[PDB]
Amino acid sequence: MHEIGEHLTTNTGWDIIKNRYEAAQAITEGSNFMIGNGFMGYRGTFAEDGKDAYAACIVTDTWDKADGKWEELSTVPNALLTLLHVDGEPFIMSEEAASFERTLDLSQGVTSRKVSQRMKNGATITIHEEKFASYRKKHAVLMKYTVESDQDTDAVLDTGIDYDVWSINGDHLQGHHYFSHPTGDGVTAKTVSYEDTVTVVETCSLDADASEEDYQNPDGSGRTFSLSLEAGKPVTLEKAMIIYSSNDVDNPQDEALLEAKHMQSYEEEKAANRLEWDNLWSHYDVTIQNNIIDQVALRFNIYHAIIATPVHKSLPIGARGLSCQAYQGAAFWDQEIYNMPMYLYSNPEIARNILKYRHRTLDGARRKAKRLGYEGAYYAWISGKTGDELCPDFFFKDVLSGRDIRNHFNDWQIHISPDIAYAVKKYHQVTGDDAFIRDYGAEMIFEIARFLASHAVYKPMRGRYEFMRVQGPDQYHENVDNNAFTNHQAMFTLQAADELLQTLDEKTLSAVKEKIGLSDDEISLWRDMLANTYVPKPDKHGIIEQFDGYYDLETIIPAKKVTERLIKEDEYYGYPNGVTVRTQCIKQADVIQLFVLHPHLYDRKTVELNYEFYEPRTLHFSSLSPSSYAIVAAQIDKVEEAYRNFRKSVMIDLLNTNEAVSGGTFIGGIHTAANGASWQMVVNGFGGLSVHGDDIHLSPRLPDAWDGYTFKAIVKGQTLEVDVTKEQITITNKSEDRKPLTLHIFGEKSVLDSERITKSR
Amino acid sequence: MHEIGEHLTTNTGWDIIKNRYEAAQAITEGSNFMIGNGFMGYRGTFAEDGKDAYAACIVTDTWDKADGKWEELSTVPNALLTLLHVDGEPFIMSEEAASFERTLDLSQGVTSRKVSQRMKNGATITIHEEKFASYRKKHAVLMKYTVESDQDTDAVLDTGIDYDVWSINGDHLQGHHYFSHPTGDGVTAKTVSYEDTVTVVETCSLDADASEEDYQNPDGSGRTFSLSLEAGKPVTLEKAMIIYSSNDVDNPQDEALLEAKHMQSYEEEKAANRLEWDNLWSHYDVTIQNNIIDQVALRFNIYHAIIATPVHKSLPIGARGLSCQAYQGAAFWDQEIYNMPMYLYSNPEIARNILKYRHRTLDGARRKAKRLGYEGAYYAWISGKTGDELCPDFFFKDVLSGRDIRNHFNDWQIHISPDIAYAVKKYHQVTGDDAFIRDYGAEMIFEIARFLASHAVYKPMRGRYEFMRVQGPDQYHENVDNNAFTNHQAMFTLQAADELLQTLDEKTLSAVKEKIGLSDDEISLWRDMLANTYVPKPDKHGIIEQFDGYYDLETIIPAKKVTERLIKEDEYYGYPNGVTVRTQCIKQADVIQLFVLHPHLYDRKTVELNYEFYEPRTLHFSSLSPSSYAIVAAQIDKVEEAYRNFRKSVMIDLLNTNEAVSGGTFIGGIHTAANGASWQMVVNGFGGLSVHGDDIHLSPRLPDAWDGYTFKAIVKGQTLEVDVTKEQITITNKSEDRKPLTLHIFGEKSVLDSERITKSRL
Ligand SMILES: OC[C@H]1CNC[C@@H](O)[C@@H]1O
Ligand SMILES: [Ca+2]
Ligand SMILES: [Ca+2]
Repeated sequence: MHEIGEHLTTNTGWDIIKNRYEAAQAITEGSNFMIGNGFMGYRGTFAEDGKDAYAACIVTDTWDKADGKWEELSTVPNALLTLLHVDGEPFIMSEEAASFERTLDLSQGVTSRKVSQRMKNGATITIHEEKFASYRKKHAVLMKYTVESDQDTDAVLDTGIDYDVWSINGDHLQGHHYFSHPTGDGVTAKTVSYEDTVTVVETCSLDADASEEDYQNPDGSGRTFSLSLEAGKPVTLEKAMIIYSSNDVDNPQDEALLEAKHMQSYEEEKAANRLEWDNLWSHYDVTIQNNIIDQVALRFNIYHAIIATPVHKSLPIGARGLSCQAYQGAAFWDQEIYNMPMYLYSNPEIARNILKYRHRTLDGARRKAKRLGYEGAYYAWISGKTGDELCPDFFFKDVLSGRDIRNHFNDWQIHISPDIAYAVKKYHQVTGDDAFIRDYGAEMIFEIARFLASHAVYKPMRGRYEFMRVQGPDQYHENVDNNAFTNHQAMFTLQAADELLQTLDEKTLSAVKEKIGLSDDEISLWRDMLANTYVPKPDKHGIIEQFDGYYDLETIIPAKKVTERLIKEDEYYGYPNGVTVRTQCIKQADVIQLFVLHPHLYDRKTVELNYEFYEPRTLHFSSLSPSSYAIVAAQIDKVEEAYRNFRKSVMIDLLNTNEAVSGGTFIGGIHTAANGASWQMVVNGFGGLSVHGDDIHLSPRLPDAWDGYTFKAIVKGQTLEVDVTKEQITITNKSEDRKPLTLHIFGEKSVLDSERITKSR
Repeated sequence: MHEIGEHLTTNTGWDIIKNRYEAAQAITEGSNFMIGNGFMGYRGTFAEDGKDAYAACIVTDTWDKADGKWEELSTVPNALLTLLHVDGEPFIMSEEAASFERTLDLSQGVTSRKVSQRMKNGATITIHEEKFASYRKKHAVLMKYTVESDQDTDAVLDTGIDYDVWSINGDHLQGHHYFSHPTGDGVTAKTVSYEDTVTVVETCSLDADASEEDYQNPDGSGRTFSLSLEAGKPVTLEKAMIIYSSNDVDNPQDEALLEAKHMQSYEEEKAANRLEWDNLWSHYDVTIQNNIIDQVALRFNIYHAIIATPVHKSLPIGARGLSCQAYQGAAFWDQEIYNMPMYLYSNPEIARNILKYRHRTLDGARRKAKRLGYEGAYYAWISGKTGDELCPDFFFKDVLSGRDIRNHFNDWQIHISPDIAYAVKKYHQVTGDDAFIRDYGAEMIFEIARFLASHAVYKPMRGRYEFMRVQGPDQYHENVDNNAFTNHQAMFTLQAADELLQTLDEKTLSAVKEKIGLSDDEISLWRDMLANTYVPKPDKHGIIEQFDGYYDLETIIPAKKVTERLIKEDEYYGYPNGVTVRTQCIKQADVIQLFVLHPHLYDRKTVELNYEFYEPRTLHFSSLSPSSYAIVAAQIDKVEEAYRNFRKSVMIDLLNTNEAVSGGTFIGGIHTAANGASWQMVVNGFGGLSVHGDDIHLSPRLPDAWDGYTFKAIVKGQTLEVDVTKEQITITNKSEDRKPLTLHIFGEKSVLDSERITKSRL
């Protein structure tokens, strides 16, 4: 079957196809149809596109703060620009093109166009274009471009490097220096802020006879190939674009030239990329039985998560990946809570490396905490190269007055720290990797524990500790006390810290305590807090108050009615005076997020009552929200409702359902957290996969829209394949060598000794 | 020496005279020339004026919250409305009238108008009118209205009760019930929120022969008096307006009738009122020698504070007094900090009664604290009858969008509470009234310390207590930590509590400890706070940081430059996103306010450096501001600057230098804190009067604009008269039973003991 939406289809469940051109959606399409490989993102634009169509190659570890405010990745010269003129007429996409198809091939990250258009001289031109960012050679993105006419004609093919590229917050590169080489052009420039060196090398190759002349100017370089096309005789241009910076290698210019020198042909490079992708999908593919739309959407999200994940160096997964510069190519809490689970269970070394990135940027967290008068590690809200805070104090404008507003993402949204500590401990429970904990995880958890202890306030008349003046996952509400989510996360951290102290061997403990100056007095403080911290809990109707006083704010159900108070659509809705501030309308899961992370902590009736309470109060105006509600709905017998949220989360980018711009800030691009959560929705949500103590849990649910699903999950080195249909679950232990496991299925103990177990439901 | 400013003069230094009618200044003229007596305020309007001219009579203890949001005093039917017609033509002030003067006579709280205008039929009519609110008979305001023609002519005088009165936040009275009685009309109504009964009675007397005809409509009642005026023969109308509510007496309609019955003529009632005023002025007058402008401004200010102060019942001094409904007829911190000092030193029973008001409303402070998750006494920001918070969460609007903004005046501005414990202790030190402390004060101070201990946070890794997320006297900065003023006030309270714990008799201490459930755990928390609370102190430059991180906000000097960033003039300047928020611009005294309250705490050089640092960062956009800078400047050798601030301060109402309106809320009216502060600038400021333990201090300074000043202050029961001239200070003990006193003068020496000493001021 094939109809996904708009004018979008899939033929194989591995491909997304868009069969009408619409200039207005350029941007959503450049994001949705992009390619990349963790090193770069190349937007899915056409060969003749420049800044006006939002062409961009975003490159990791090119951070730059040219405008004095926003530190973000650089967009680099585009070595693939290719314009076609036919008898002096430019070939420009018409919404009435005789014939247009665009395809993203998820199985191998190859993005393509096939288009035919009648020119003014009467010739019909067909262009076949395809591009991929090599997963084998991370520094290379490659193009094959084929033009054919149905009529003998004069044409000009103009190809080169465009320096005049889209950059959201200023040009990041200056002092461009042209150079040539045996197969094409080069340019080397330096970054504006830190004067890092960036080189882009173009290779060029044309399989037809032509009059070629070069040109160089301040805006780009390239060459013009003058041809007569013969009717029905195709001409093919192959290109490679290669990027290196001094943050990658000592000599980027030469290393880029050396890369060019050893480049194979397009087809050979594509073959090797495909091998890489075969291996990627054998780790990550999740099958949904008999629902090809949902199968492709899931794969579209997973693919985006993959190409956004750096694996070549210790780098963050950006909250908009490498799709554009939005969100600064930087790690948010999204990285651990939304993007890490798929890796954790499917390829744990990547999860381990996510956390090693956080160990490596601990000094940045230490500087932020110190600068704000705390101790320990207060991780950055927005974390780039070093872990120093990239989130400005002034993220948004009040679009009514034109004045900056001050939001506290960067200094009151403290849960980022114990979120990380939570992820360390999960990584440990899932994998059994004690070494990670000894060499890295204990130091992190101890420093995060120390931070919590320096933030908390002790209230002597109440005899308890509290967490005042924070911002929780529901972004809209700032300056709240005892956010339930935050207090729970803080307690989890302290409990983990105490376990480690009582559980590590004395030589590890001594080395760690010594490294960070951990004293007996700090440890007593922690254990006093363990026993005496206020933690919001279910009240008499079973409801956990989201923060102190939340119950006193205006009830608005359905939440969305609050939009009637807006004066401009692009207002920021939250602090300090947005329409939601004095209301119980929340942006996204908050109390519900707590159950996603601690699914065994509250009984199912409590979860259910909180879901019923909070969901109608929830705007879902963050891409992170629907997946979190889906995961919880699935496990409290709200399976169809979970499915509808699944649908909302998986289509966020494909069907273009969010806003691009808010409070004068651009917030669009590919939704990486959602991309990552697509997997969790199937595996932890419907499947109900969790690891509690050394207990493994499954509670498979199934929406009516699907006949089944099947996924892989690795626990403690054992690879389990879980197959779920309407009447049964089967768990099979692949694993070169099996150890036995005890599983809890719908709460009942069952031993997976042997290879396989089947149970009804 | 005539000229104050606008078109304002004084003739004797006891009167304010305005000689141009200015319709556009209605709000200001009506406040400035009001009358009152602490039970009501009656705005300085003309007898023909109504709602459109902002006529109003504001009556204490008639609180009402008709709009669901603002609990304010009622304006009540106006029993003085009087329109004149002359051969059918109504008499209406024209800005261009043959001649006009209005006069407020401060010696006896009598406001008046004289006006002539030529009418269409060629007659020139002159109206002399005058009113006072009786200080002998607090429920009565009286009018004498005289009319004369230079030409025989028919006329009609229409007088009665206007129901259709100015109210800021909706109609507060309903169910108006018309009645008649021998000497005129009556109307009884009920209040909307609490259904208290309010009656107004009108008495009326005309000394000419006239044909009289009553009317009653749903907007009011009255009578026309048809007359035939003779050239040069005046006709006089006398009225009394009498008001009682069910909050004053069980039977207000009967009690109003009874007062009507025993009302003497206007002249008799005026003589009795003059007598009370003789007595008031002999308690409060402060002389300024050879500067009649400053002399009259001073008196204008003290007159306003006196009439704003209820002395008939345990009620608050409002922050706009009874001049209009603005600020709710209610006690702010202004009451203790700005209005009490004159009473403390001139008539301490009023100072005692102010504190008894705070004691009486302890339960409201206890409800507020409990409502917000605290313990003890969190006194209301805006306090009315019971002590419950009357300040809304949404006080102001963002005028750029029309939406409400939330300001935390009501639940982060915590200093109100230690301000009151401050005031209890100062009252104790000045009077020696140990009984007050035993029966009222100790309980208050204890509850306020218990509040502060529930507010404080302990920071275990810093090993100290802090006061987080407050708002200081500088209203513009909200959500600040460790406001200096606040933490110093909190320490002062904890210290007064610990002194009581250590010095009251066992019996009194047990009764108080038991009444409030004061445990020993609480008491060691207080002592632990005293040794371990963070208190911002002078830094290496001598500067005390206003609140944590204040030094990191934008420097703008002079502060007023910030106003260039305004999009509208009437935007609220402060929190959440006003022009001052991220700047060091402050609304009023804050660190400087601390020196005002604790003038012996830090040395002179520290005070000086803080003055120089903070003054140019200060907008002075609060009427509280200049008096506090005056008082400090005076005493660190900035006497002429002190005197400029004195001038800004005493002219605030007279010269109408402030706004009326800000962020969609009406904040105009008479500036009662400034009124009170006028006294302190002279006495505490130039005079340097303070009490430090058992030490009486004086440091008299003299600005160039004055040849001298003279004032009285009472300290530990002894009435001292202090005369200041260029070269000497004369102190005479005017007590009926003299007892000897120490006295430091410029930090030295003297034991008074004897009727009169003269020291060199050199
Ligand atoms: O006048 C009463 C209040 C007005 N706002 C600033 C406060 O300092 C003051 O008490
Ligand atoms: Ca819903
Ligand atoms: Ca100044």
